[PDB]
Parts: sequence; C-alpha cells; structure tokens
Amino acid sequence: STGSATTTPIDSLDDAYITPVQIGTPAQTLNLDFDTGSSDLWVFSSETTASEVDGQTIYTPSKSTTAKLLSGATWSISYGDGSSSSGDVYTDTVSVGGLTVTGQAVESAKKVSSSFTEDSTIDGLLGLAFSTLNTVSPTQQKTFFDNAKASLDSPVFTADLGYHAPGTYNFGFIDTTAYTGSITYTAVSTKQGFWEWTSTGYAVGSGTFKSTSIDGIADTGTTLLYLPATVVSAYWAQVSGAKSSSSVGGYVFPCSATLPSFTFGVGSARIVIPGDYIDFGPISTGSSSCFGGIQSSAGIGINIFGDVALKAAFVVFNGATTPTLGFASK
Repeated sequence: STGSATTTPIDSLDDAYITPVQIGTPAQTLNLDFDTGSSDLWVFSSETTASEVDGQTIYTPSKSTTAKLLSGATWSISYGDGSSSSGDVYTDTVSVGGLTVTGQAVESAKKVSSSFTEDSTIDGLLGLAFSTLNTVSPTQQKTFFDNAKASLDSPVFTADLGYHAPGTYNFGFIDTTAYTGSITYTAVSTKQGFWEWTSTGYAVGSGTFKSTSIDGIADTGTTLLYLPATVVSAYWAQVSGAKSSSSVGGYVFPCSATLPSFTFGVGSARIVIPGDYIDFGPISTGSSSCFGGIQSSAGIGINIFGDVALKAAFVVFNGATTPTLGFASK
C-alpha cells in the first residue's frame, strides 16, 4: 500500500503545516500537524475542556462506529516550545492520503495549553518520530507510520514541504519526479527516539564550506533551524545590523536586508536554503525589525533541522530495519 497527502502552510510565514487526516467511521476529517519530532497522534475532541477550544475541528469518538476506549490509558506531552496537552485514548481507523491503519491509538485531548487553543488551524498532531517516545501509559502505543509499515510497499515516508506553498507527505514510496539529482542517504541514531543525524558542515552565502560535524534532528514540527551558537553567529555576522535580542528571544535583522543563503552538508552533498526562507517577518505588526529563521540551539540541548531547512529539500525518512535519512535538492 501507499498514501499521499498534501500538506499546507497554516499562515503566510510557514509557521507550521497541516495535513488532512480521516479518523473514524464515518470519516471525521481533522487537519493535523505532522511532527517527525514526536510520537503521539493526538486530537482536539469532544472531551477537550470547552474554554480551551477556539475554532478547531474536534474528533467525537461517540459518533464513530469503529472507536473503542483504550481502557485505563492516559497520555501527557510537553514540547520544546513549552506547549503541552494531555488526555485519554481511543483506538480507531485512521487514514492519510488513502493509506488506512486500523486500531490506531488516537489520543483524545482533555487539556491543551494556550498555544494550541490560539492556533485555530491545527486540530492536533500526528507524530512520526520513533514509537519509543510515545507518551501513552501504562501501555506505550505505536505511531501511524509504525503501524502502517508492514503494509507499505517500502518502509518509508517522505516530506516535501513548500516555501509559502503546499507540499506533500508520501507513505510507502519515493516519488522520483519530486526531486532533482540524486538522494544522499546518511546514518540515523534512534538512541533519543528522534530522526537524529550528523550534518557534515555549512556555508554562509557564497562563502567557503566549513567541514564540521553537526548532530541534530530532522523535525517537521519545529518551524526554524536551530544550530550551534558559533554557526549562527557566523551567519548573522553577514547581515548588516543583525543582532541577538534577549528581549525578542533571538536574532533579529533589519527588514530592509537581503539575507544570504545558508548551505548544510549531507555527506558530500549540499542543500542550499535560499535567503528568503530565513525571513520570518516583522517581530510585531508594522515593525522594521524582522525575526531570523536561523537561531541558536544553545540551551535547547539539541540542534534542530526544522522546517526552514527541510523545506529546501526532498527528505526521505527510511524506516527500514536500519533507519536512515535521505536528502535531495528539488
């Protein structure tokens, strides 16, 4: 089997991407944030505290003939941005782009934090990291990908995120029309439950490539590119007037700037992030200070190849017995 679903930016900054997902019988379609940095499929639901719902589409298990309470199971998750959610669990039929999993754990939110409430466009998350990170207790649950894997033509999914445009998540096949040149594969460590890999270096603009190992995670659920302070300083030093602002919470730059590109290494291959991808616009409405898309990972504890980086590539998440990550230009 295979699946193919279009993913769409939630706003003009590509802050996140939503992908329609069918849950239950008859289908209830919710728009979920596919997150390769976590491993819970959770949804706004008929159980979500009413004051914490503001425009989201909810899953109502009582209206699904295939929903079953997973008795005794609870979940609770906290994300890198400090947001959180928790609740109980149902199993139900879940389909993505024509690919169907029966008996998928659908984690029903009883509580969500303010950032979720405030984002009316995101009806929940669909985790695509390794199932060892799943938070369901006392019986840990598998991700949609893990459940689908044995049925897939090939044990892979791909992320093809657009810059200010829709893109695609495919399951079970590599679309050879969706990228240019060849795919370069690189080793993954699953020790922390992430798609964790080591970039071979970077360049700023037309500058020389610096060979240096940068361990980090491929995380579709993180907006920006978070790298070591040394790397980030070298980037922003090339933008007149750019500075790190503790009041704003990161690097800002004059909105009048033209940003240089940023290149990262994948083995001997190179992925170029155009300068425009690094512009996250005014810090506040009407400001002439703009927020940078490359930020320091210092104090996160991990480097994160988020959407800014991933959307510059066609990315293969290879879930074979020895997992790997592939990157191609597009």
